[PDB]
Amino acid sequence: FNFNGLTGTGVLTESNKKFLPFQQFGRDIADTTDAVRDPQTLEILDITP
Amino acid sequence: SYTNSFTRGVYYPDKVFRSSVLHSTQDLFLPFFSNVTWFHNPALPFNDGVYFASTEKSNIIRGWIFGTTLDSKTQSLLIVNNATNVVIKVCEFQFCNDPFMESEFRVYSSANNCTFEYVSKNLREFVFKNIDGYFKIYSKHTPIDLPQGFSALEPLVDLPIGINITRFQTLLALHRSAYYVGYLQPRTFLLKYNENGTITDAVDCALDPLSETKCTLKSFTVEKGIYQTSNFRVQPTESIVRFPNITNLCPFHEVFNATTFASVYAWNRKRISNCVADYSVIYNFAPFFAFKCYGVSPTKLNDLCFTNVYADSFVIRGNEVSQIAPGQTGNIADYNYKLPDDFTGCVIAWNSNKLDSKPSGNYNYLYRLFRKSKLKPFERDISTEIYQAGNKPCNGVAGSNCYSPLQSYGFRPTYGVGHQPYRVVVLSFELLHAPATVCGPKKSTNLVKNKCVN
Ligand SMILES: *[C@@H]1O[C@H](CO)[C@@H](O[C@@H]2O[C@H](CO)[C@@H](O)[C@H](O)[C@H]2NC(C)=O)[C@H](O)[C@H]1NC(C)=O
Ligand SMILES: *[C@@H]1O[C@H](CO)[C@@H](O[C@@H]2O[C@H](CO)[C@@H](O)[C@H](O)[C@H]2NC(C)=O)[C@H](O)[C@H]1NC(C)=O
Ligand SMILES: *[C@@H]1O[C@H](CO)[C@@H](O)[C@H](O)[C@H]1NC(C)=O
Ligand SMILES: *[C@@H]1O[C@H](CO)[C@@H](O)[C@H](O)[C@H]1NC(C)=O
Ligand SMILES: *[C@@H]1O[C@H](CO)[C@@H](O)[C@H](O)[C@H]1NC(C)=O
Ligand SMILES: *[C@@H]1O[C@H](CO)[C@@H](O)[C@H](O)[C@H]1NC(C)=O
Ligand SMILES: *[C@@H]1O[C@H](CO)[C@@H](O)[C@H](O)[C@H]1NC(C)=O
Repeated sequence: FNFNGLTGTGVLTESNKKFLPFQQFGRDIADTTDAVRDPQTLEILDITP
Repeated sequence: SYTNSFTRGVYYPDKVFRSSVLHSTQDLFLPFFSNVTWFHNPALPFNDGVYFASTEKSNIIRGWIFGTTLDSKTQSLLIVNNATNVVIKVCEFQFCNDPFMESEFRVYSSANNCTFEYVSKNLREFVFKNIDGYFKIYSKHTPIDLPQGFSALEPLVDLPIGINITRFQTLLALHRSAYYVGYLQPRTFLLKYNENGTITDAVDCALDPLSETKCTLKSFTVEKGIYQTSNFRVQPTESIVRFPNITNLCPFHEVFNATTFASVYAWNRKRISNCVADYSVIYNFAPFFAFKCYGVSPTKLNDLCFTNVYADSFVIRGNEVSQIAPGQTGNIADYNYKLPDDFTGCVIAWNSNKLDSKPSGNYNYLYRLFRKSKLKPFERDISTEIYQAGNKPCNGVAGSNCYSPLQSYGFRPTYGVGHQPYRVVVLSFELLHAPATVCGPKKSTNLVKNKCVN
């Protein structure tokens, strides 16, 4: 996948977290991308390996 | 007046959600418990970002204006709000030095070359910063001299302008019918994130030992113990450069001053050894009708040095000094003394009319004016054979078409400037391969004690 710059690989899944309405993606402790927001529909999706 | 922030001017360093995670950042922040100006207005600086709060149920604060000159001849930003809505704008303006029915806007008087447009109690905080041609604006919205509390500021805008900024102002709505300014520095903070992802508390890793400990542990609660937090290193001041003497000063007072100089055709070459050279005695010596350095700097002579320096001497006529120079032609710079085209020394010459000239003639200063081939750079010839101009052998006797090549100046005291005898001393500098050679003297940095530095 590529989300307007974020390049990665994995399974995408519907989320149930709530970003603040200016945050694009979420990170874990140890700093790995684990959630994104879809630019077009603006919904949060988790990224599992 | 001045006031004290308590914990104010915290903004989300960027996107990316986040929850309970005492996350540590390095950025430009407003340090805790700072000295914020108070205003009840003038041109301020920018220098690195700005915190800016305000308060009033009416709306007296009606935007800011930014830039370097706040006029034409350079570009600036303008952010305004009439009773309608915000108006960002980027042109070259002409701003009132004091810019500010319900009729208004005596702000500027020019709107040229616009490169960006846009149109459309209370405490209102703003953080303005300007990095890589982007002008970022964070802002808040908390309603009730500042008070005391924590409230993180959320990003608002992003403008890819490119504009330079060094100054800014404010805009107010007059009467016809309170604000602060902090500055931002590079600090390191420890932000506590809620489970919804909002910043609820922070620690200024650079305040009191407790905050430096919280920063070192990356937490907001330290349990009892003892923690190594940093290091203490005394600071050294000044740099004392010690060295050895050098006594032996340049024997320049033996070449400039000898009782007699040599003639041009056979000049004297006195080569200088490895010592210390003091040019302060020649630079402040005398009138010096001519003193032109070509390679080395005449005003900074005391800062360079080279392997060996050479000093020549002769006595040439008055109007011929202009031929002792790189790339000249004449009876002097072709047969007697030629300077190369990559010369590096300094040529100097002063008048000596009252010493080397006697009445009834002084025939002891010669100059050769007949040579078969022009001289190569820095060669000296002392031959006195008869120059033969024609086709008939003369076997070494004066006569017709065979002339003697050595002739003498008729130096006399009743001459005009341009025929009186001038003395010349040409210096040359050279660095072949030697590491430590003749060099100028400096200042023996005094040696201090009981004080570390350098
Ligand atoms: C990007 O464009 C798409 C369409 O190209 C937008 O999708 C629309 O979303 C709304 C939901 O509010 C639907 O009612 C429309 O029917 C959708 N249009 C189509 C063609 O499917 C999408 O919303 C746009 N992105 C954003 C952030 O608004
Ligand atoms: C070159 O030699 C002359 C003397 O021939 C020096 O002149 C002396 O200058 C000092 C200082 O002014 C006087 O005390 C002496 O009396 C002078 N000598 C005479 C004979 O009067 C001159 O100083 C020398 N040049 C240098 C650079 O030392
Ligand atoms: C802020 O700095 C000024 C500079 O002179 C000083 O007079 C003033 O006392 C300072 N204010 C505080 C709160 O330290
Ligand atoms: C508010 O100011 C902007 C600045 O140019 C202007 O364009 C706008 O027309 C103003 N509002 C009204 C109602 O005129
Ligand atoms: C900016 O305005 C001045 C005066 O109106 C003009 O001379 C100049 O050409 C303008 N800049 C550009 C890039 O055209
Ligand atoms: C801003 O001003 C500095 C002055 O030191 C200048 O060197 C720099 O080029 C300016 N910025 C831009 C984008 O030209
Ligand atoms: C926000 O946080 C509060 C307290 O941390 C929590 O009770 C609430 O469920 C969260 N989500 C909201 C308000 O949408």
